[PDB]
Parts: sequence; structure tokens; C-alpha cells
Amino acid sequence: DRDAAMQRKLEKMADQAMTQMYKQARSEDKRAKVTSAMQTMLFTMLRKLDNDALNNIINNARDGCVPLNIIPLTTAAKLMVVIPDYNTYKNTCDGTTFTYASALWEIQQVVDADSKIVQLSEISMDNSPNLAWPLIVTALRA
Amino acid sequence: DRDAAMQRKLEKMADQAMTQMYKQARSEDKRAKVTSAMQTMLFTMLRKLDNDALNNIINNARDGCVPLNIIPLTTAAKLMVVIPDYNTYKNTCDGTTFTYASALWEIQQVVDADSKIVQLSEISMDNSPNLAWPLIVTALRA
Amino acid sequence: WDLLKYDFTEERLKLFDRYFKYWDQTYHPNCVNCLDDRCILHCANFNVLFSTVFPPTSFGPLVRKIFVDGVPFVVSTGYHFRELGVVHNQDVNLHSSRLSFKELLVYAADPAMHAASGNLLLDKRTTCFSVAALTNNVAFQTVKPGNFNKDFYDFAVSKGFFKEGSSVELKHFFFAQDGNAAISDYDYYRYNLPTMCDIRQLLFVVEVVDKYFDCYDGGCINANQVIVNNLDKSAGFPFNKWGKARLYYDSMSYEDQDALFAYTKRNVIPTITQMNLKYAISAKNRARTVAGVSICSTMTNRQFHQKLLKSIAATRGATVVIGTSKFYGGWHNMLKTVYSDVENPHLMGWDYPKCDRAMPNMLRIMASLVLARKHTTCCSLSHRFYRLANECAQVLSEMVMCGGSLYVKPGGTSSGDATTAYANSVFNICQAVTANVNALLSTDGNKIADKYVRNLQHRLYECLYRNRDVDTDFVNEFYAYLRKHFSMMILSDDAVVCFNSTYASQGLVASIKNFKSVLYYQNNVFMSEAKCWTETDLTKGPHEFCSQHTMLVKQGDDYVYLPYPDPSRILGAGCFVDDIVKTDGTLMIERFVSLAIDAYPLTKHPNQEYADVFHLYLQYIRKLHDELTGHMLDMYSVMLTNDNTSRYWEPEFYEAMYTPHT
Amino acid sequence: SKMSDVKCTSVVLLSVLQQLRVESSSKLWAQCVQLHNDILLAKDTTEAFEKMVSLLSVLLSMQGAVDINKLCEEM
Amino acid sequence: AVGACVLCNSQTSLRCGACIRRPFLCCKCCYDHVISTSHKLVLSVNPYVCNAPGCDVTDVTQLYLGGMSYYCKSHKPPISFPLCANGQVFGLYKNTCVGSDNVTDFNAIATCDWTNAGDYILANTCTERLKLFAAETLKATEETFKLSYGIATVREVLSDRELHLSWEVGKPRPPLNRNYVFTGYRVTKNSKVQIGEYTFEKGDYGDAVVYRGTTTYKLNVGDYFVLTSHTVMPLSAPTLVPQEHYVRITGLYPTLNISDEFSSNVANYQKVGMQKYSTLQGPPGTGKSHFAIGLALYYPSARIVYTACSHAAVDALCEKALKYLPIDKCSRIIPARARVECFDKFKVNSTLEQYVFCTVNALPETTADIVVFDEISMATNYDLSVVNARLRAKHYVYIGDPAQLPAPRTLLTKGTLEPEYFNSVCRLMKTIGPDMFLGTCRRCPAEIVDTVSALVYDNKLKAHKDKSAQCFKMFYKGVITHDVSSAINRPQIGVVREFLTRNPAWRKAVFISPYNSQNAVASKILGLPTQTVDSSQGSEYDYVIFTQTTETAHSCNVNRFNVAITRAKVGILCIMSDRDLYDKLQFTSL
Ligand SMILES: Nc1ncnc2c1ncn2[C@@H]1O[C@H](COP(=O)(O)OP(=O)(O)O)[C@@H](O)[C@H]1O
Ligand SMILES: [Mg+2]
Ligand SMILES: [Zn+2]
Ligand SMILES: [Zn+2]
Ligand SMILES: [Zn+2]
Ligand SMILES: [Zn+2]
Ligand SMILES: [Zn+2]
Repeated sequence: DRDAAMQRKLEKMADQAMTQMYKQARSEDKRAKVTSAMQTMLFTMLRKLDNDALNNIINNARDGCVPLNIIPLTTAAKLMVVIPDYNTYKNTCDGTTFTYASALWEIQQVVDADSKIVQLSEISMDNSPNLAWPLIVTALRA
Repeated sequence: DRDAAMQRKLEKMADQAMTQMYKQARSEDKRAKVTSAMQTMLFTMLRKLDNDALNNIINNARDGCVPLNIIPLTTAAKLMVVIPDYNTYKNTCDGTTFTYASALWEIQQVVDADSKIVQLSEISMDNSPNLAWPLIVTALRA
Repeated sequence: WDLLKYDFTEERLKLFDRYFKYWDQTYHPNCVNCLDDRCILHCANFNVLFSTVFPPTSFGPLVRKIFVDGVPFVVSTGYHFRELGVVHNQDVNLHSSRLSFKELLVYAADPAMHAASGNLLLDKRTTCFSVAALTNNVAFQTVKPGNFNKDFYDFAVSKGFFKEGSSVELKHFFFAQDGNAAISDYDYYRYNLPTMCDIRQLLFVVEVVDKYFDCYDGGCINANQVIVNNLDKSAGFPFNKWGKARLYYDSMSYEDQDALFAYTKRNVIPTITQMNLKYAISAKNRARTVAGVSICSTMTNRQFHQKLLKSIAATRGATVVIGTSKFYGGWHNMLKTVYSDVENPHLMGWDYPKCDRAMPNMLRIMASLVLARKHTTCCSLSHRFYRLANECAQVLSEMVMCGGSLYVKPGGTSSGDATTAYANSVFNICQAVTANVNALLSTDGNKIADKYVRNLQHRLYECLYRNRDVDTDFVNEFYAYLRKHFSMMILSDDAVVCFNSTYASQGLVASIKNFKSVLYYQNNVFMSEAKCWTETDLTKGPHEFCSQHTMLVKQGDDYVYLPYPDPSRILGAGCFVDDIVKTDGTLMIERFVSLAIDAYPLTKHPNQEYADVFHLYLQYIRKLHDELTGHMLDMYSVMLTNDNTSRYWEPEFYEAMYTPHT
Repeated sequence: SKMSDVKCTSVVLLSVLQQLRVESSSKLWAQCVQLHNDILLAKDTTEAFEKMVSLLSVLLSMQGAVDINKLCEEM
Repeated sequence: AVGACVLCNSQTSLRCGACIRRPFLCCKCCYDHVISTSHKLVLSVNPYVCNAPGCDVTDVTQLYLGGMSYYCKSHKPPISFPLCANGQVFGLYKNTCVGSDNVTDFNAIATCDWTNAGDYILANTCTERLKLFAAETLKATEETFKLSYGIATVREVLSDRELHLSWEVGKPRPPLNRNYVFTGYRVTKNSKVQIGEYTFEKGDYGDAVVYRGTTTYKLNVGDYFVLTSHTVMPLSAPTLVPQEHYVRITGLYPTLNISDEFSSNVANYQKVGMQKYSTLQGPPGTGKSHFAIGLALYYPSARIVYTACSHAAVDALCEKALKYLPIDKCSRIIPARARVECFDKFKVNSTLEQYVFCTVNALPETTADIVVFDEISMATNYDLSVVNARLRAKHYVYIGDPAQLPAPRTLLTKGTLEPEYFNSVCRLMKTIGPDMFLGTCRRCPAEIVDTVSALVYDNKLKAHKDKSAQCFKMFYKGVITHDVSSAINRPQIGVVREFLTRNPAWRKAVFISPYNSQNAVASKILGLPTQTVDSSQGSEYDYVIFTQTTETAHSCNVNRFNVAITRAKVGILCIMSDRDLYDKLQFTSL
């Protein structure tokens, strides 16, 4: 009975050993992953929402059409977003209108990397390589 | 068996007293370190004191006792104004010199909330939204 | 006004003799000359108005250039209170040779060193007085958002939770703040106005409150009897730069601790208190702040007050329910001690808007004096006055640190000192008794049906405005009347009252409007009815006490009251943890076990998805244990021989929590 | 469950923004925490959603702190 | 702490003990490593030594686990089980384990001593993770062996916060690194055993050093500290990013009518454009260092970080960008060491600009849009892993020629290395060929380039220049005094002494020699600007005095002769001793 009971003590002392062991290891296991891992959590859980505005916006971000500032929410406020391709301009800008974040915007700037004031008509099929890509748009919300 | 059982608790109490004495020694060594740190802090703050104006205002006193709130009001050589918006900037420290606490201060530096240098021509009525308020202007007694 | 002038005794006497000339009681501008604790309140009441005509820069500590070891210090040898007048230290050592640890502690705690060394500050963000800024740039402190526990939320939404048409959705979140949080929350002290309380009525509400605080015993204790709950807590400024409080409780022996405590009984130690932004879950977006009092004030305040403070927390069935658990049928016992001889019971509970920031300095001084009425044997009179001065210099109105900058606290309690729940309970009992007195006096008198209570009102008026000494017989009679018709239950700002309905309808005990008027003219805040409830049915208990709704359930053969929390709060605590190691779940089963303990009474609620929270937490603990065992089976080859967790997912462990046997 | 679903996405997005040290820019952190606290206190699906769009645009403008392309093919 | 296995990437916690780098190792993988090699120590979360009061049995196949400790055969408990059983070593994650056959190369990688020339071959053909491990343990073994240590002893113990130090005069001293270690060497009679693992950071006052130790034993009077073993950073990024082929231009924005000089390479800028990483190979003096600026002026809106292993190449790139790129925002990065002079004409240390100039060991952890790695001939796998881990860009550009000199590799003293085994990029450009090419000499005259167009290249390189006929070939003894273990040749500098008075057009000449000692002493003798073969790669030199000193396998290689002779843009004088190398050159015979 004696060495059976002190054997109890051996396995429970090992319970300290194992429980401390697991807790400390998983502690900075949870620290090391989390930043990039919780970015992945943010994107998985963002994608779970399935809102066409967020979908439109981050599929435009994938192609390089990222905004240069925060998107304003009040009517008639300034947004500036860079256009990286003629196809991206063709999909979103029709006429003087600019659809983005499932919203309607009208154009104040088209402007290129040369910071040269540029006007709206020459962006076309055969004149697109002539442009200094990428272009920066300034828009207001309608 | 009785003698060995007596000696076991003796080893227990010996270890307990050993641990208490070891902890007390470490406490003494921490006490010395914190005493040294406090002494160094006090003597450095003494080296920071502006002794001439302080001696003047203490000698002006009757009992030798003065309120604490007027020690920086009459002896501090550097002043900082924290400014929440533009109107208060125009009202308290417009220009390069201003008057507070019956003295004349010259603005040596202007920094925003992000500790970035802001030149004095940058603070305008129309250019206020582009500044990271509050502004911490730093001035010296003249 | 002259800048160097701090002694306004002649001006105070001139004002008193010009305005209150025929007020025949003696008035001491400096409260150090007062006769007793009923003369300190009176002269302090006169001073709190007489100090509103003097410049605000003339208050604060009184510094004096002393010399140590041939080197010139500048230390605070006194204080000029707005209420207690000018107080001078009895022990100033102008030419010192060796500085012991007590002397280093005192000379590092006081703001004279830092304010003298620091640069001058002009802060336009707040209307409060700004003294100095130590470092060369103002520090802006933000609050991070909470950390999402996606596993728990996915398990919840897989169990039919968080829909539209749900009575239970997330309402307690971890709100974040910008860099202007601490400075814009310290600005709420602008709601604290210099309030002159009615003195002929406060000097009787004091007697009634002391009768409420008569069962307990207290006094001074030695340094080897003070017990701290946690030693790893902070030690304020500037002591947080070198370590926690454990360093200062281990470096200082009992001898030089008693030496410091006895030094504070005949000296004033001004003290810097930090403002720490809280990282905690809440239902509204405003930043909450707590005041971090340093260790020099805290140790002495513990040695002064801990006997009474732990005597209050060890008595059951009294008015101040501190130290009484809500488990093991403690809630039921408190709630049946409330219902002790009330005629036609009705339940009432009010709310103090900005309770800790709008309190007048007079009520805090009163609370400190009532808590110091147990030192009639251990302490002398000057010792008690200097302890009150130290409390006012370390708690009430002293320099406040808000992001590397020293400001001036206009008043009100700092909510992080040694006596905050108990002093706040004294304040709440005062407001209740004042409301009762105002309701009783404001009644007509000819409409009074009971002929005794008309005589009681007559005697109340003659003991208020026609007597200058205590009338202990009438104080006992009025206290018995209050305990008979206005039974109370206080934890520091939450009161549940079982007042007489008939007397209140007639107007002879305090009602909601009486408390509103009292808070208007003695607290400078407005008490709207929108957050103060009245319960007309005694079988459902108070609407809300300590953020716990209560209800009547059946246990065994009889009926008991069980406090159930807001399930939104519990779900928010589960979903939003404040750390990354609390997100994984398998590391922390105690978190969810404690949450299930706290939210067990929801099962007995009539609404079903209120009750579903307990089963959600229980199944979550089950799944958490299952996957923890799976992980520890994968990361080893041996499965735990004594896995003792089997009782955490069956309701006996939580049902036994609210049974009165233990 | 569409409503209690955005209110957590704001929390995780603000945590990611704090991870990428938007906290060092007081001006940007201003509307970052502004939109976060306003989305937490929201009643309709709409203003929650384009405030979500505005808050995510902060992470959108960031060229090198994020790399947008990895965090969205395998998911 | 836990980790991942090397050759199977499974979760594990068994570090090997006798491996040079102390890596993480699996269960079955560790069983196979310790059952076939001489490595017997294994570090779990606790060491696998016997737990008797006095016993030293560190082999893992040899002990037994009873209770919670490790015991030997003599000190075994009645109830226990051996660690190495059933083909595995006892450790965490026992049955979540998978093995491989990568141990056949792993054993040879961890067993070799890296002085042979076949292990270097093995370290470049196996899988990626074993490549990274081999490079890491190469760097570790180099730091152990070369420039090893000087003996140090402690005179007395002042305190446990600050230590006393006494270097033995006669040997140098390595400085502070937490990566460096000084193993305790109380070696006297009397326990010649590891008493711990230490590093030393010095104080600003008196004779004191504030150490950092990993043991709880006080110092003896005879305890010593000699630096054995070193820990280099465990990089994770592969040597080469996996290739992905594009169809149209991505992430880059081309320009129309870019310039006149770069018009020949526009198709080249496309093929750089629609590939993930592209490689350029070309004989020296053909415009490899010019193609980077061509890329810059073809892709103007994109940031490009320009980086090379040395400072001379990045400085020549600085010069070419200084003449072709806009001066206003261009950058240059110097390390915190600031040991040597750099191109301080742009912004020094501005990481947020569009054209960043840096050296591989001092890059910041930032992004880019095109990265152009220059002169991979100076690049090992370690430098490639560094630039892959630190720089994160859409396009990679690898420009260089394996025919120029490889890395020093001071351990390599036996055998010969082929150009395709210098690193992974060389293995790419020599096996499957470079993507794109130029060969045409505009630097050295037709004579000397016709000489070198038979030694290293067999007649695939012509020139557009004249045979200026001042490539003087001289053959003399040049008596060799072997002073500093680096060759000094006083009579060679003497024949050069007195063959400079006869030539008035050679007073601007530059002295080149494959031995640094004679190289340095040539400064006061004759006063010309003075450079070695290794550090003169990249810059163009008008007149060159090359001086081959000895006969050996060190200075008689055709590669270093190639780079030393091809830097003379108009004329060169070569001093010599050899006869196979003199038989094939076409120089003026004297
Ligand atoms: N197309 C060209 N037209 C005129 N000169 C050129 C042309 N290409 C290169 N050069 C010249 O040749 C030199 C080549 O230098 P460098 O790029 O160092 O060659 P490599 O990198 O091939 O050793 C440059 O200094 C440049 O002036
Ligand atoms: Mg070149
Ligand atoms: Zn008085
Ligand atoms: Zn006392
Ligand atoms: Zn090994
Ligand atoms: Zn393995
Ligand atoms: Zn042994």
C-alpha cells in the first residue's frame, strides 16, 4: 500500500510536469502565430459575410485598384483611388461615372504618375498605351 | 522509525527556514537597489533646478514657504501649450512670441500629436484639417 | 493678488464678519484649531465657500527650500486646503544629514520635487488647473480593441443564437479609444463644483449615519497586522518605475512602516496619483478611468482604516452589505434582511449620475470623519485631524497625473484609494438620510394623520435648527424610525430600499422626487427617472442590484431568490476576451466554469433562450474538454489517468452553488 | 445572424489595424476607432455595412504592410 | 519548447546534441540519425544524460526512462523502458510522426567537416530544406573553425552582474555576440567538462565585462572561456522563390520611347516583366550592371531595391544610376557598423525611397516592386536566403556571371568547384541556360580579350576595339619571401620598380596582385593606387599592373586571372611565374 500511494504522488507530480509543459508551450505557440493567423481569421470571416460592396472592393484591391485614402460616406465627398489598368478603368468607369463599393461616383480627376493634368476622352483602346500608367482618379459620391 | 520520522519534519523546517532567509536576503538586495535609484532620481532632479529665480522667489517670501503651483509659474524656463484646435491656437500663442503668466515666451518648436515637427507657417485656417491635433508648442522664457 | 501669498486667514475672518456676522458659532479659518469632528465640518463648510474668492494658484502644497547633506532640496512642508485651511507640518528638518528609506519614500512621493523640476504646462484641452509636465512631450495613450474568440462564437451561432428576433444578442463589447481618452475623461471633473452643504442639517445626518455605523469596531493596527490581498498590483507614481508594490512591502520592515504611519499622524504628505485607462468590457463607448494611488498613501491608509474596513466586511445582516456573497443562499439572506419590518412594502433603487466625479468635497470629508470615529481610544485629536488632512491631501484634491502631466484635482473621490467602497457607502447612506429629512420637513404638517410623527417632525426641526449639541435620544428615535420605514441595503452606490408605501404617498419618508431634489442641491447633478426603478410587487424582488436581476424560484420545498446576470454580458465575456492566451480556450477551462457558475440561474428563467445560455456554456465546456483530451492524446501517447473534469459539464456542480447549506 | 456577424468583424479588423501600427498615426487612428465604436453601436444593416467599407478602406490603402494577394486564394 | 523536424517538417521536440548547429529533429529521423552516425547526444526539453549522482552516459539508445528521469543501465529502475525502441526516439508527438529517405543525404551533410569538395556538391542538388540546413551548418562550421578564438581566463569574481576578463596575448579576441558562445574550460585535472555557455558584453568603466550566462555555477580561478561553436540565424525562406509564368505585364508600368541607349534591351525588359524571377548571364564588361538601370528607366513608377553581396558592385551601380537615374530621390543604406566608406551622394539611409541601394547583410525588412540582385558570383545560398526572407517583391532579377570569382569559401582548400555549384542561381544558369544574354567586349582591348576568349570561354566572345599592343608579358623568378602566410615578392615589385621609369604613360597605373600582403606593401614602394583581385571586381581601370606571385592552386587559377586582366580598359602589365598559363596567352612577349 505504501509504494502504491507514493506512486500516486509520482504520477500527479508528473501532472504538474505535463500541465505546466503544455500551458507554457501553447502560450507562445498562441503568441507566435496570431498576427498573421488572425489576419487570416479576419479574411475568412470577412469573406463569410459575402457583401457585394466588400467583394467588389477587395476584388478591385486584388488587381491593384486600391484607394489612396479613407472612403467617405457623406454625400459629395472626395475619394482618390488609383487605376492600374485599362481593363480596370473599362469595367468601373463608364462615361463620367465611376462605380465602386456598389456606389455611384462622378469624376473630378483622372491623373497619371507624371502629375500632369489629364482629361477624360483620350483613354481608349488604341490610345491606352500612350498613357502614363497607373492613373489616379478623384471622385465625389453621388 | 520514530527517530527517522522526527528527522523528516526537521528537514522540512530546515528547508523552510532556508527559503525564508534566502528570500529575505534577496529582499535586502532589492531594497539597496531601489534606494540607489531613488537617490539618483532625486539628485538628478536637483541638477535640473533653476536655482537663481527659485532663490529670488524664496527670498521674497516671508516664512520661506511658497505655494507649489507658482514654482513653475515663476521659475520654469520652458513652457508647453497643448492646443486642441485652431481657434485656441489663434487666441493663445499666435505668432512667434506670446504672453502667458506675465512673461514673454518665444516659440522654439511646434509638434503635433505624432511628435512630428510642424513649421509655424503650416498652421493656417484652411490648413488646420491636415494637422494632427492637438499641437504641442514649446516656448522658452525671454 | 500676490503670487506668494498663501495665508488668507485675515481675509476669511473679514468675509465671515461681513456676511455671517451674527452666526454665533465659533469659526476657525484654519481647521487645525477646531474643537472636534463636528467643528471641522462647520469650519470646512464655511471655508469651501470662502475659498472660491481666492486665486486657485494659492492652494496646493506649501514648498520650502530645505538643505540635505549640503545640497538644496525643495519639499512640501504643508498644504493650504480649500476646506481645512492652512496646515503646517510639525516635523520639518531644515538641515538633514542622512536620508533613510522613509525619508526617500516621503521625498519621492510628494509632487514638490517633480513640479519644481518639471516644465510649465498650459493645457487648453481641459478647464482644470494644470501645474507642470515632466517629460518633454505629452504622451497619448489609447485603448486597444478586444480579441475575438471565433471558436466560441461559431459554437454559439451553430446552436441557434444571435438571430433577428432574438432577445439575447451581444451588447457588452470591448470599446476602443483614441489618444484623447484619458485627457477627455479627466475633464469630467469639471462637473465638480464647490458645493456649500447645509450645515445645521448635515451635522445631524452625520449622527444618523454614525448610528448606522455603530455595530462595527475599528482602530489603528500595527504594520504586522495589515494584510494585503495582492502584492503584484501597481504602486503609483513615481514608484512604478522601479517595481510593483511587493518591492515596497518587502524592502520596508515593520519598524520603519510604523515609523512612516506615525509620521503621517503629525505631518502632511502630498501625493501624485496616476490615471490609468481601463481595458475592460462595457456596454457604452466612453472610456472609463481608475485613479492609481501610490504606495506611500496606501500603506498608511491601510494601517489607519483596515480594522474597521474588515469589520464591516465580516458582519451579516447590516445595512452596508460588503463581504456578503451572492452564493450559498447569501442573496436570499440579504433580500430577507431588507424586508425586516416594513409596513406596506415597496422597492426602490436610484442611481447617482457621475457618482465619483460630482461628489462635493464636504461629503467626502464627512465620510472620512465618520470612518474615523472609531479612533476615540487609539488616536488623539491632533492625530485624527492630521490623518484627515492626509486623506484629503492624498485622495480628495491633489495633483493628478494624466499622461506625463500634473494637473489639479478639483475634488471628489479618487476611485482607487484604500477606502472607496466604504466611503462611498457612507456617502450613499448620507444622501438617503438627507432625502428622508427633506421629505419629512417639506411635508405640510396639518395633513399629518399620525399624531406621533407630527411630533417627530416638530422635534426634527427643533433638533436641526434650534439645538447645537447632540440629542442622542431623538437621534436613536429617528434612526429607529428610518430602520422601521426606510430599510436599506447599500454597496457603495447601489441601494435597494423597501420603504413604506403609505408614508411615502403621504410624503413622510423619502421618495424618488426627494432624492432628485437632494441630488440637485447637494450633488450638482440631475437625477432623471429614466434609470431609477420602483417595484410594486415584492415577489419579483428589486429590478436591478449590482447589475444582477433577481427572481423568485423554487428550490427543494421552499422558495428562494436567485440573482441572474444579463445574458448579453455573459455572452460578451465569452466571445470577447482581453488577451490572446484566453482565445484558444483549451488552456482556460476555469474561465468558462466560472462563467457557467455566474450564469447558472438563467435556467430557471421563464424565457427559454435566456435559459439556453447555461446549456451553451455547458456543451462548450464538454467540447473543450473533448478536444483538449484529443490534443493531449496526439502530443503524447498517454491519456490522463485522473481526468477529473467530469463534474464540470453536469449541473450538480452549479446547482450546489446556490443552496444555503454551505 | 447577419447583424451580430458584422460587429465582430469590426473588432478583428481594428485589431489587425492596431497590429500594423495605425496607432502611431493619431489622425488615421481617429476615424479608425470612430468607425469601430460606431459600428459596435449600430441598428440597421446598411450604415453598419458602408461604415464597414470605410473602415476596411484603411487596410486597403496600405501597400506593403499587407500583401493582399496571399490572404485570398487558399480561402 | 517544440519545433519542426528538418527532413520531414513534422512536429517534434528532440534536438540532436552532437550536430554542429543544434537543429530540431524528428522521432524516426532522430533514431536513424543517432543509430548510423557518431552523434549520440539528443536534447529533449531536458537533456538525455543519466541522472545518477556520478555517471556520464549521454547516448540515447543506451539509457532507460523510469519514473520521470533518465537512468543508465546500471542505475535503471525496476519499472522503465528504453528511449530508443520500436525504431523511434522517445519524445513529444510520438504517433503523429512520418519519416523519409532524406536521411541518406542528411547523415552525410551532418557528418562531413566541409574541407572536401564533394560535400559542397552534395549541398546543392538535394531538396530545399536540406539545402537550407546544409548552408546554415556551413556558416556555423566556418564560424567555428576560421578565426576561431583566443584563450581567456577570469582572474577574480567581482559579482554575478559584472565579470572580470583577461585575454591571452598572442591570439586575437572575438567581440560581443549573443550568437557567439564561450564554453567554460576549467581544464586542469579536475573536470575538463562544459561548466556552461557564455557571452560577454563589455563595460565602459575599468576592467569589467557584464556577462550573460546559461548556468547556475560560480566561477573557479582556473575556469577559462574559449569560443567554440556559434549560432547563426535559422533562416526559413528558400534560396529561390518558385517560378510562376505570366502572360501580360503585371505590377509594372512600361514607358514608351524610354531612351536611346536602352532601346536594344526592350524585349529584355518585357521578359523580365512577365516572369517571377529572371536570370541574366554575360561575360564581364557587357552591361550586366547597366541592365539594372535600363530596367529602372523602363519601369519608372515602381520602386526597385538594388542590392549586392559586396560594396564595390553596389557602388558602381550607384555611379551608373547617378548618371542615368534622377538624383532627387535615390537612396543608399549603410549598416550600423559603418566600417567602410560608401557612396554618400544620395540620401544615406532612407528605406522609403523608390531606388534603394544596399548590401545583402544590411537590408531592412521591407517590401519592393522589383528586386535586382547583382553579381550572384559573390552570393552564396545564405545571401540568397537573406534577400528572399527580407525583401518581398513581385519580380526578382538575378544578374551575374559564374565565370567571375565565386565566394571566398576559406574552408575550401582541396578539390575544385565548378561554376554551376557556386549557388542555386549558378546551377540554374549553367544547367538549363540563362534566360537572356549578351556577349560583346567594350572594356578590354582586342588583344587581351582575344587571350581570355580561349581560356575561360572558347571563342564565343569578340570585341569592338583595337589591339593597342601594350599588354606586356614578362617572365621572371620573383623570389618569394613567405612572411605572413600571405605571399610577399620584393624582387617582383623591384622589376616593377624599374620598369615604371621607362614608361611615362603608366604613372596612373593600378597595382593588382592575388596576395594581400605584397598588395599592401606595394603602396610605399611605388605609390600607385592599390587594389586586390577580389575587391577590384566591377570598376573600370585605365592602366593595370597585375603581378602574379607564386606557383600554387591559389593564384594560378584562370578565373581570378580573368577578372584581374579584364579590368584594364586600355593596357596592362602582367608579372608571372607559370608555364601552362603563359603558353596560351597572346601578349607582347618582351
Ligand atoms: N548599348 C550601349 N551603348 C553604349 N555604351 C554601353 C551600352 N551598354 C553598355 N555600355 C557601356 O558599357 C559599360 C558596361 O559596364 P557594366 O554594366 O559594369 O558591364 P558588366 O556589368 O557587363 O560588367 C557601361 O559603363 C556603359 O557605359
Ligand atoms: Mg558590371
Ligand atoms: Zn472649527
Ligand atoms: Zn487610530
Ligand atoms: Zn547529430
Ligand atoms: Zn522527422
Ligand atoms: Zn548512470
